[PDB]
Amino acid sequence: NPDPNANPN
Amino acid sequence: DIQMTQSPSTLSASVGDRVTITCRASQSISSWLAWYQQKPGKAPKLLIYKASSLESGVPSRFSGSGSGTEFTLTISGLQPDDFATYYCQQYNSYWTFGQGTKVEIKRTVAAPSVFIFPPSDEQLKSGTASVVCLLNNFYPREAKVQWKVDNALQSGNSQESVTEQDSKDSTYSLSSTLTLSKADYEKHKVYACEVTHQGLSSPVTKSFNRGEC
Amino acid sequence: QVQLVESGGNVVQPGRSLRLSCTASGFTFSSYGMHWVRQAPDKGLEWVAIIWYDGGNKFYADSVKGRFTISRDNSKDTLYLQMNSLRAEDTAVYYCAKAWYKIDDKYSMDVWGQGTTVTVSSASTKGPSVFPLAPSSKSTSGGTAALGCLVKDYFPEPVTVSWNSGALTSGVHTFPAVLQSSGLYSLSSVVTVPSSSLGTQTYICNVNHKPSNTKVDKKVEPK
Repeated sequence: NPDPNANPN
Repeated sequence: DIQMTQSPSTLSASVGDRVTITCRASQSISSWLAWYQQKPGKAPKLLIYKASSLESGVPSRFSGSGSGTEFTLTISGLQPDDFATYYCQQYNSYWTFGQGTKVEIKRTVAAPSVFIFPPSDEQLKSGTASVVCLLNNFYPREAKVQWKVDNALQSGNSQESVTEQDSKDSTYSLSSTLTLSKADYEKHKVYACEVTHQGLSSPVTKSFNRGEC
Repeated sequence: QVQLVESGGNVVQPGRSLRLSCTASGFTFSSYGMHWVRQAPDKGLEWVAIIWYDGGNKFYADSVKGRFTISRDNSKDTLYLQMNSLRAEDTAVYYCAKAWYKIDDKYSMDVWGQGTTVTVSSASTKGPSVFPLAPSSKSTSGGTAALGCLVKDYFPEPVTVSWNSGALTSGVHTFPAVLQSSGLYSLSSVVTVPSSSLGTQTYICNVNHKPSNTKVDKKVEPK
């Protein structure tokens, strides 16, 4: 769903 | 995908110089570019993020610049700790790295010392023959090695290996190993390795005759 | 300080599976996403997968889709990479990297682990054959003589080579191993010694191959 380069933390 | 391409592949510089590594992107990545440093056997280390921001604990001699498709990593006043390989990485779409740029120690041109070793008698009993050509202590690294058996050029039966830069004299060494069966080795006489290098005014041929001590 | 320790790298045959691990310490593991990145001379640095802090969202490189499965157990501070139906091109050093927290729109990775080595091959474990590289008129120059040993047909990496149990270091060049079409590795180690001492000095090459428990000493004499 989210952008792969978005915040994963 | 987005492909990264660095330039040059290998850079020669001395302590105190200002070096420049260029990274180029296949499409516009805005400023989403990171720079990493890696030393042989060790993990990568983050140097620059978002094109120009310096990671904490990184010396001020590292500066980053660029935007869109072309980027540059500059190291002013090169220090001994900086001789390593530098990668660029885009993080605009997934994560893809460049091929890497190795910063090596620059020195005077040094022609290789070419030596050749016939196969031992112990190996021949195993039905195999390995002939070793040795290029010792040369600079720069680029060197061409060809094998000739009875003056016939060989193909697809040799392998090469090169050392890293020496810590004392900053030279390279290279070994070329020609592998033949015992049957093929005994039906030929002249085995030679022809070496082309910048430090040699002309190609050098080191040869031996089979059976001569 | 952030600490990432990889584990699980081993020799695996093509078509088989292998699970890597990455135990972390020095930070709150459950608070960060994690990446897997592999390195090999044929591929350079290649990103593999990323997983969110909670283990939900995962992404993969195209070439590993359908074969690799990334997961995490936050109650153990461990990251996993399940690799299935491995291929020859999966041979590399595999790093786990912590996602960074430079607050912006796009994110990447800051701290990497030390890596773990995966070798995909069907070769059987084999100790090396050591052959002398004798000095002669074709290995000598003004006052110098080159000699060495040929360490051929072993698997897997690595092999350690010394001369006279480490007392001889000057002029020694041990080359990186090359992989032969047989699937076995091979390397040579040479040393430059004075010509005047050729008759009296003893030069012994020491080869150690722990995977096969092989220890060989070979005296290198002129022919």
